[PDB]
Amino acid sequence: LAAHLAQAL
Repeated sequence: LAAHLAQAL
């Protein structure tokens, strides 16, 4: 999940 959010940055 973290990567699916972190992609914003």
